[PDB]
Amino acid sequence: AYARTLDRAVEYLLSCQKDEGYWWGPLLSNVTMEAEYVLLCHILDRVDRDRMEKIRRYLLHEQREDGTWALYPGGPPDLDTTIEAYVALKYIGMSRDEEPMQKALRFIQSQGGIESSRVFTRMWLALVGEYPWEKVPMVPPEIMFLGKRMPLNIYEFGSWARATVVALSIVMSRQPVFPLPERARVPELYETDVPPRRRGAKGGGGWIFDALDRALHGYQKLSVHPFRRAAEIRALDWLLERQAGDGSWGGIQPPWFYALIALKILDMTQHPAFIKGWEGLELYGVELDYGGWMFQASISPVWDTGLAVLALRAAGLPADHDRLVKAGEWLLDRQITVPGDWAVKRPNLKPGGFAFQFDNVYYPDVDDTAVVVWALNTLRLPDERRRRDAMTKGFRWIVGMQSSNGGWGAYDVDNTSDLPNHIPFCDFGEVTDPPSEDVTAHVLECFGSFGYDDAWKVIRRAVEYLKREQKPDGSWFGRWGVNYLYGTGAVVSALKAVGIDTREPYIQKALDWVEQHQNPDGGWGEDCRSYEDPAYAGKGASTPSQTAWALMALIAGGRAESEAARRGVQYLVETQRPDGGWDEPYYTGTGFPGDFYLGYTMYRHVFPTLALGRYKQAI
Ligand SMILES: CCCCCCCCCCCC[N+](C)(C)[O-]
Repeated sequence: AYARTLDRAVEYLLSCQKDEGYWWGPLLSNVTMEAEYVLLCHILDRVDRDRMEKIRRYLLHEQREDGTWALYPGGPPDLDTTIEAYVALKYIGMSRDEEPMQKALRFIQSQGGIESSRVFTRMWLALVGEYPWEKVPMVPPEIMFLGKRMPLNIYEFGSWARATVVALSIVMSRQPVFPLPERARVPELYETDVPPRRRGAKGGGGWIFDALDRALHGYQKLSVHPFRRAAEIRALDWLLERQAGDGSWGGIQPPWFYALIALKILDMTQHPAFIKGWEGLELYGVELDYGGWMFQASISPVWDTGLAVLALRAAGLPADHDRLVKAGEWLLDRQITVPGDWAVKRPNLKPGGFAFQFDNVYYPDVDDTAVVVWALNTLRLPDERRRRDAMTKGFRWIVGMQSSNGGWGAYDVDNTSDLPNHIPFCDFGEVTDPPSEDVTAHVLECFGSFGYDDAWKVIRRAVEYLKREQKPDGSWFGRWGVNYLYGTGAVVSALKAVGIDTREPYIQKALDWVEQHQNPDGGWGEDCRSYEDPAYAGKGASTPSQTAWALMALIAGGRAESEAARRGVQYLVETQRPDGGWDEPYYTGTGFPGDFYLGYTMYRHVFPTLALGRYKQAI
């Protein structure tokens, strides 16, 4: 039955591979990327009219009938996202009169106007002189002076947040303004009768920081500030030292964008870092077939390549397949062999991790590494001297990254500080990088592929962590992939890989939860709403990737013979395209739970292939 489905699936993945031997599907997010880009270009005084047009097209192609934009397809209207899209559009040429503009405006005013938007949106607007700097939370460059064990120091923030803070402290230290032309002003974002509903920190705000902020703004207006210029240079140096090979900062847009702004302010437009930073941007841009242009919040080549191999190997391809060889070779060259910000917690730990993007040496993440090491373990390459060596290096790196509670985070060890989640400034997404279930689940299966079982103390502690984290209904939270279906699928398959008896009470409870959520069509869906409302747990339209995850949960749980499993396969077989791939108009990717979602273009193809391959071998 599934046989032809597999063959087509396989020949399809092979056609998507590059000549260098890697897979690289685009990463889908939301309109703010390009809205802020537009804004960025204004500040930098480097506007390409042609580029603006392709962006104008994209913003419109993305706006829904109601005149709004969401964080994910099919999601509720987002104020922040809509406000920025509105401004970019107005800067481009659109007059407030036009249909798209009007409908947007209405929504914006009904939500409390500009005063109801997040700090970032207000800040971006402040940068262009459309909102008082004094009403934006201050981040002083002096934060650069706080030491390693001292509270609130930069190393208490998650990777993503860390660079963003440093870069922003320079910007806020100067409170610059790049006035929009009179034609692009947007005072209309203020015209509202609705009281502005303000959003606090990610977990409540203390009146102290509230007081502190006012003090900071007052200190900002003093004629002199000692050691200020010193802290600025500290921040500048920090950024100079940590720039990525592609010119970006962290391989993600926020810090990159702010860093570029920071250098502009400091007359460093003729400086090497700025140049590479600016020109490096193109690599992240994507030309859309309909005449549009989009910007990637980040890029997933290493991730995509890692999974594709696993999928293709599970599909049935041999370890020595000339194509997979091309991939394993590439992967090896991608291994980081120098210390990064994680070394601040592990100075004696020898580097050997892997990063998400092409060249991001200071920020390898466990999730990538765990997958890449595992994937490498399946292959049979010419120089197994370098293969065994690379695996060994990666393996020990992962082990050394384990956190206190027995689980793994993404970038740092024990980035569990609670303090940062209370600051006024932090009202958008995760600020710390604490351990998560999924990453731990992947790390576990990685070890498992090597033969290590429950006997090993490392793995034992890990399992203890998972068991304690299991939800009441026997499900597992999906941190990076779209919820419970993702989390559960990841964990269960891992438990099986480390010699755990799937017969267990808690493991069976997980499998039941899975079956009890299957859709009529025989597939599995989970809307991104499962982050806000618990009623949406494992509830949504069926998607190839999610169906496949839940399917893995069953295959690993010894339930491949189940009825549930049979309809699952059928779904994929039926919904598959003639070319070999699957469609997926929904996001099954998670950046920040509740605030930022992702569309991993490859998921819809890779997972079903992996899931299917695993099913065939289960016979
Ligand atoms: C707010 C936009 C910044 C992008 C959010 C970061 C996306 C990169 C995430 C790296 C983690 C990916 N993964 C699967 C390996 O865990």
